[PDB]
Amino acid sequence: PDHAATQQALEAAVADGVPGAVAQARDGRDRWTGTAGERGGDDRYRVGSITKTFTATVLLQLQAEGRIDLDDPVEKWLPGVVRGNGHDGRKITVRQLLNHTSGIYSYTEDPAFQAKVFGPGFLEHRYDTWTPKQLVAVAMAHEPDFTPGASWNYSNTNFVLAGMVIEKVTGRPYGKAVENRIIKPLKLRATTVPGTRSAMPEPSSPAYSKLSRNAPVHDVSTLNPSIAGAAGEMISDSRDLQTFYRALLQGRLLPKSALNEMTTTVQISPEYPNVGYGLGLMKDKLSCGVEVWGHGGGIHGSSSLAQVTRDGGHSLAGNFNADWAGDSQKVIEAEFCGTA
Ligand SMILES: NCCCCCCCCN
Repeated sequence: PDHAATQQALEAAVADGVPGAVAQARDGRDRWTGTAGERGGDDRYRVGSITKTFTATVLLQLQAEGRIDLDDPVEKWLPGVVRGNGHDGRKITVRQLLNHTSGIYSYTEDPAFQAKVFGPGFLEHRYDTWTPKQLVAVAMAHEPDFTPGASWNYSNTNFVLAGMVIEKVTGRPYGKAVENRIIKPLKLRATTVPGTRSAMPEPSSPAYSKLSRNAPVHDVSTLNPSIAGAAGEMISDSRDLQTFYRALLQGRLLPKSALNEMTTTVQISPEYPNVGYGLGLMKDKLSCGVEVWGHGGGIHGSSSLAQVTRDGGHSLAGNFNADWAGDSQKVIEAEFCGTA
């Protein structure tokens, strides 16, 4: 089949300090599985921010069903929720949540939240339950980053709000929509929306973090994923992630107009003009000119990647179980461009 450069890139991650690296890929046809260090090829892992693509897909389906217009103000769906210290849901649309042009303060940057969740306080608070409204409240103490539409900044609050919109439209928790609209129809048997459940399914390797930037390493495998919810709670493997992104870019989950909206991107950096962020989905043009679509994931002890070409024909997904080491871009370049 032929994935030697990608195997090499997994080995480089492990040399950089990742205890165990895994990836799978499928170039046209014929799925390849690779591991380096201490890792299993079918390992399940916390996909972090990749969850956002699932959340966006549901909202695009709901729009296609005529149940919501993504250019609706957030206030229409979540009255009074986005109002704090300059935040104004009357002036922010659901679309602007999904492409991070809302300007809404990212709750994961709140200093008290960071002390509880991202530093050594994690050891005390890792199993605490955070409601979506509690996460939004954390953000609403603060001023927005910018006026709606004026810039771009990645904000986890945007996708917690998006989950809340899904719940308002459907009358059920957003996870049920992900399950019924995506996981079940695509037969994603290794993919779950754990809610507040902290355990990891099998097979899995441990997940490791320094909770810091010398510092000790912690086994962070178990945690209450409500810190992320619709912005990052899902668990999957490297096979299911490919199945999902291939189906998505192939148009199997969305009509043409909806996928077109999803792939309408904002330039997120002047220095990287070919990197764009659409609706819970990113594009990048690699060194060899191949354009990939997908999303990265970060959560405790878990750095995830998932990418596909635009027609969904060539896919890759994988994971590092250290959050302080390993270059995920090297794996992407190796797979799509053969870059050593
Ligand atoms: N410092 C605590 C855990 C870090 C949060 C996720 C980081 C993922 C980066 N790959």
